[PDB]
Amino acid sequence: STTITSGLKYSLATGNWGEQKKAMSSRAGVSQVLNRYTYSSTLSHLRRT
Amino acid sequence: PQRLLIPTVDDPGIWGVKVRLGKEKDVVRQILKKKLAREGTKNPLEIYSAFQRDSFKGHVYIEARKAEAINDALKGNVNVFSNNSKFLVGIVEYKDLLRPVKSSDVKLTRGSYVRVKNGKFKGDLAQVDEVLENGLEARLKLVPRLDYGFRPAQRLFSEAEARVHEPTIRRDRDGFVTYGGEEYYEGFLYKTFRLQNLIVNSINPTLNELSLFQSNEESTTIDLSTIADSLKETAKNLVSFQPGDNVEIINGELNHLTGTVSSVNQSTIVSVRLHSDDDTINSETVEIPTSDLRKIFNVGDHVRVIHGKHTDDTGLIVEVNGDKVEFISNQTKRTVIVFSNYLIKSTDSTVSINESGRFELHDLVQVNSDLVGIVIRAQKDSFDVLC
Amino acid sequence: FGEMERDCMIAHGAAGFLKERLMEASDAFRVHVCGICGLMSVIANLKKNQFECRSCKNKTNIYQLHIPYAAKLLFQELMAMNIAPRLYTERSG
Amino acid sequence: DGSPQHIINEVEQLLQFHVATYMDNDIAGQPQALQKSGRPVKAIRARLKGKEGRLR
Amino acid sequence: TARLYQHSSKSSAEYPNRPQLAKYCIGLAKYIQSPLLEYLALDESMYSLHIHKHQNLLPREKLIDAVQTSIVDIVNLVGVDINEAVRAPYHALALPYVCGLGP
Amino acid sequence: LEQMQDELIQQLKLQMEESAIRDANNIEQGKPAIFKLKLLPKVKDILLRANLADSILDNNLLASVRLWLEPLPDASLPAYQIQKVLFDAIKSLPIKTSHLRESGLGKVMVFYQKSKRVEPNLKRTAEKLISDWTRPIMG
Amino acid sequence: MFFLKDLSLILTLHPSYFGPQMNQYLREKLLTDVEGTCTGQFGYIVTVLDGMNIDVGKGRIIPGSGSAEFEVKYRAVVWKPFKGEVVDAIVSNVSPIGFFADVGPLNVFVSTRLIPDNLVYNPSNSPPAYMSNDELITKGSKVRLKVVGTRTDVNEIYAIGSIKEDFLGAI
Amino acid sequence: NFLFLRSREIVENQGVFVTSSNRVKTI
Amino acid sequence: LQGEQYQEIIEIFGDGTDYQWTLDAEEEMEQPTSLADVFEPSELKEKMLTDEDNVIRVTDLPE
Amino acid sequence: SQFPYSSAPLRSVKEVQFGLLSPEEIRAISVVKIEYPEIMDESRQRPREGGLNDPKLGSIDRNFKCQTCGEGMAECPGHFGHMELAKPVFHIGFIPKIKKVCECICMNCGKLLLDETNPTMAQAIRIRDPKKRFNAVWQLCKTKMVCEADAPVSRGGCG
Amino acid sequence: RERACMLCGIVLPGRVFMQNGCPNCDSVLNLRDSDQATVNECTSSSFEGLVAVGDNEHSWVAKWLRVDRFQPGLYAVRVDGRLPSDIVAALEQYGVYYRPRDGSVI
Amino acid sequence: GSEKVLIAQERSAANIVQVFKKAAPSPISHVAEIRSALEKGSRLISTMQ
Ligand SMILES: [Zn+2]
Ligand SMILES: [Zn+2]
Ligand SMILES: [Zn+2]
Ligand SMILES: [Zn+2]
Repeated sequence: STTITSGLKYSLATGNWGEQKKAMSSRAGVSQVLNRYTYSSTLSHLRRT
Repeated sequence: PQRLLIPTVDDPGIWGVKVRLGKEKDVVRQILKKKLAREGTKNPLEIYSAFQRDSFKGHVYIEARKAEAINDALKGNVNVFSNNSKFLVGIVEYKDLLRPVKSSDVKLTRGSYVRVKNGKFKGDLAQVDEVLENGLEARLKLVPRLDYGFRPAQRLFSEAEARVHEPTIRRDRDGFVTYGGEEYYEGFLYKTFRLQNLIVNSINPTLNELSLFQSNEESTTIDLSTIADSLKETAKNLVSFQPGDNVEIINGELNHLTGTVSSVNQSTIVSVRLHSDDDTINSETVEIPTSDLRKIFNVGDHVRVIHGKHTDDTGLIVEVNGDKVEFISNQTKRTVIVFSNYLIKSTDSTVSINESGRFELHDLVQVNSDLVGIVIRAQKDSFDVLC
Repeated sequence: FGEMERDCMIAHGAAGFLKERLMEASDAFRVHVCGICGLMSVIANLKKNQFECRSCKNKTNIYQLHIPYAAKLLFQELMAMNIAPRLYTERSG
Repeated sequence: DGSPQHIINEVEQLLQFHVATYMDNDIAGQPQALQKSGRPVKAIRARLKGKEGRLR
Repeated sequence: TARLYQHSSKSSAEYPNRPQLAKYCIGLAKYIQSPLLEYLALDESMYSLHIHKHQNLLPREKLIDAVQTSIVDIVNLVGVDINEAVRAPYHALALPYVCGLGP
Repeated sequence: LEQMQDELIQQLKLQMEESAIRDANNIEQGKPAIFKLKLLPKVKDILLRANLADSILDNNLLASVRLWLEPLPDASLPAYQIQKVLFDAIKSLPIKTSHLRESGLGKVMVFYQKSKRVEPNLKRTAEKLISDWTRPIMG
Repeated sequence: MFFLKDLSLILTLHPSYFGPQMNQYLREKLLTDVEGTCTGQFGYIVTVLDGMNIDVGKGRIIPGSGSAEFEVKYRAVVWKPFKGEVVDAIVSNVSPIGFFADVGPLNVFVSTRLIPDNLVYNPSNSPPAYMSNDELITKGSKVRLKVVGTRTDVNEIYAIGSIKEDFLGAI
Repeated sequence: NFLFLRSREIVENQGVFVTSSNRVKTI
Repeated sequence: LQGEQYQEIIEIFGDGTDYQWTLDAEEEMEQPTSLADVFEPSELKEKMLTDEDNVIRVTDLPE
Repeated sequence: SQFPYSSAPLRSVKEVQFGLLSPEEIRAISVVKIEYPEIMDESRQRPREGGLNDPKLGSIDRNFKCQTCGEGMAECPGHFGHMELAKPVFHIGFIPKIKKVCECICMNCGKLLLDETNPTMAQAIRIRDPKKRFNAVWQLCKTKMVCEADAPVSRGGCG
Repeated sequence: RERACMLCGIVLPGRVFMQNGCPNCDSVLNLRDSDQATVNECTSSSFEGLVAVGDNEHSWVAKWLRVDRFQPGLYAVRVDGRLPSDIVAALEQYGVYYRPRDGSVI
Repeated sequence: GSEKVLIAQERSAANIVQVFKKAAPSPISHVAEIRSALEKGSRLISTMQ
């Protein structure tokens, strides 16, 4: 059960979308820390491409 | 015979295949079982032999004649990697793949003096009283390390002190005493130790332990053959050469010739330019093995001790008595006689005294109950104090 | 104090300010070089007042330099790659 | 101990690879040396080049 | 003797798992039990003891000879047990200083 | 052309035999063997030339090679340079069974293989060369 | 052996001495810092010739420290022993390990292993000496010795002599 | 009352010389 | 193998007797107690294992 | 004035001479030989002597002084050690130059494939810059694909 | 637990050697009819180089290891320990020459 | 304990033919490109030119 759990948690925590041992060549920045400076900034961050 | 059995061109070929580490013997057993099971069938495993060697990790060698036979033998196995990592062994390698190993010494000799790898007597010199026929263990003669009720210093087992501190001593014979489950024979412990607990080469003996062991033999160090061999080993291994060293040749057609080391390659080939009355000979460089070179030490040269009690001591050569050379020391300012094997011509001392003693330079120390001084110069053996 | 600031200081012509910025206000270091081999292999012991280059076997022809610590590190890394940068305090032509 | 030429070639080629990658880990035409974390090894050559290198 | 014993490697070999202050206390206790044997244990460092105000004016050989004569006289006035000397080297330190004998 | 090379190789053979005799006498006279070392550069240059191998085999220079490799009666081995150069030359030339029969170098090769004062690298090379020379006889 | 050599010295002067008497002050500083010193490369510098007319040139201001650096060239008398040289000496001390002689500023130690055997050390003699039937070498006695080895120190030179060959010993 | 002065000019005993505190003045 | 080519192999390589005596001499010279060579003379004098030591022990006189 | 006094004279760099390090020089300037792969002795402080963290190589700890120079962390420049290779290996930065040099000389006699007899070769040798000289010599000797044991008289080649 | 029979070189479990003996060497060793001491002196658990042989007649390895006249199975290139002097004399009585597989003799 | 947001990633549509003009320094003048993706899962499978 640790495989899927650790993989999902790592990819969501660091933003590298892939396996942990293939961090290079993986698409980075997919997951980001939510911007909570003000309400409008959070709303803008949740609708970003 | 043995020589006639060397392989020919028509002999069966040998293939090597990479496998997962630690599964080589498992693959060998699986191959043998498959061959036995398919033996006597319509499609028997058309191979001849298969084996592996411990040193050649990850390789299993099969003697056969066809690549399809190798594929059939490897078919149905999981330790074989995905790719067909098979290669044709050269015929010359056939003898080397099966040549024996660890043939340096015939056996451990009873009565020899050895060092202990681990245990409570880790590093203590021990005599091999008995060699077990299994070869994995051996009964040894040691100096006991007991407190009688972090290890106590080695000391001959004293029956009176042992009884005073522990009156439960046992007796089985005359001179053979068992105390605390340990068998001591005439004051020396006799305990079996595994082969993995002993060093049988590069053994460094001390005269203190030698005397403590040979005192019961009614003569101080009567046995000196293994000791002489150890001396030869220490003399041979301790020699290290540098360019410009004046050396003399012991063997070969060029025996009793002097020369200067020009360049050093690896640790066994030394290029030397020889010196002689003929000019045309002095302009030639000869590469000579180090095993037939002896250093030449001229009187009045700065020399530094390589190894021994006088390690890092320097001085000027005064008397050259062949093997043993005498030189006036620099720190103690007294003559010291050390073998030429322990001297290197080092024109500059620049001795560092760090990591030695308790005091450094410029330390205000108390000489005695009345005199107090400061350190001006430190030595490997003493200190110089201005009071 | 990046490269563009260094170029501006060169344009102003202030060599002393540039030297002070890059040495005194930063990693300044003192090394000893053999006067023969030119390498930073001198085993200097200041308290005992003895200097010695083992390769050349000399005790006298030895000088000291003030160079940035990064320069010392660069020369040592070059020596780690079998390249020998030799620093000499006199020209030869 | 014992000298199968295939084993000698393999081990000496491994030594050559290690020595080469210790000084240059961007040799085109072969895979880089990797750490246990998966990142490439920072060879001595990489220390000296770029904006963040020694010189710049 | 206690100060010199706390630094001697003889104590370290004798007591490998003990503090320096323990060695100092052991030296004090042994000095109380037997000052002569403790003074013998100094071996060479006994010559560095403050014996006389102008002890350094004499040559080293003369001072060493004087110390040897004094210790031989005292130990011969005392007497040495051969059996105990064999049993324990500590009591055997006094054996070489007996008249007629030597190291 | 080829006959000139044969004449030169025969002259080299005579020089090598004379140098070996002189060095043996000098050792018997209490002097080091120097003539072999003096002649070594020219012998090395001649042997390194590949196109002269056929003429060497025509003149059976391997007999003098074995004579140099033969240990002197004082139980002293030849100079390591001579042994190394001769081993390299032996490797560099296509020695056949007929040439070995003419020269009888197999005896000295076996002696080198069995001896222990010989360098271990030379020991391995001697084993390899002996195996290679036994290869054609058995197939 | 004594020699004449052309030597050079680097002299650094603090700005507080930048006065009209700069040159003479540099001269006395050079004399105090060179006369009597001992350098292993050259030996012992005993005197400087023309000590009051030495050219000092123009001093260069060290950038960032203000002090001026002067290059002073001068001719001086230098004495240096050489390996395998026979020189006269005067014995300064007698000891069982050997005797110490003086060759100018250099003090030479000769061990017993480099002394002829017939010159047995006599500690009962007043003063103690290394004496033979026809030879007696004590403190203050002229001796002719050959220097065998020289030891280089920071600012000192240690030499070893011998009298074991002919035309040596007492003179 | 003893002070252990060291000076780079003095060569003897690496410039170390003992001088009583009563015979020196502060610089 | 076969006898005639076995004889040919013997002819080419020899039985070794052409240099068996050389090998015997080499092995004889390969093979060879004095406590002076065993340990440094300073250590021997420290441990009291020299000729002066035996003379003193034998001599009937106070040391 | 922030550096402790050193009696060596203070001078400034006037020339930087480059080059390669000979194995003799590497052995000479070294202070210890590195042979044990274990970094730590027994994981009980005091790193193993002869290992990659030998105390003779230098000190990076405040309370530990270098065993070679005796200076502190702020003054010790670090000292080199050397490691003997069982078999020689290529320097990764010089492989193309090694290949060019192999193309320029003969692999048996160890001599150049061209001589000063050729006017173009003499013209190339006449130039001063080492890099351009090597480039010209390589451009000429590249075409020469056979060693000559005789003059194109013996030129020293092996043929 | 497996041991290598010193004489023929086969490798089988020590309990197998004790219960049934060596299938090849029983004509000269009587390993089954021998006590544990003799089993150890002729079968050693310390060895090296596991070898599996399929066809003794045509395998050059078997001829090189002198096991081409024995039962196919597990064999060891090198076996620690040699035959005892009394067993050596007993085998020499039978007319069979013993060549050690310990590698120290070659 | 940290709030992470997934940033939407823009990609070219699959299963559509794209025709491109290659630059002059090439033997190819025009290229027809298509990337295939199964409907179930919408995962990239293969590309064809
Ligand atoms: Zn240098
Ligand atoms: Zn340091
Ligand atoms: Zn050529
Ligand atoms: Zn069997």
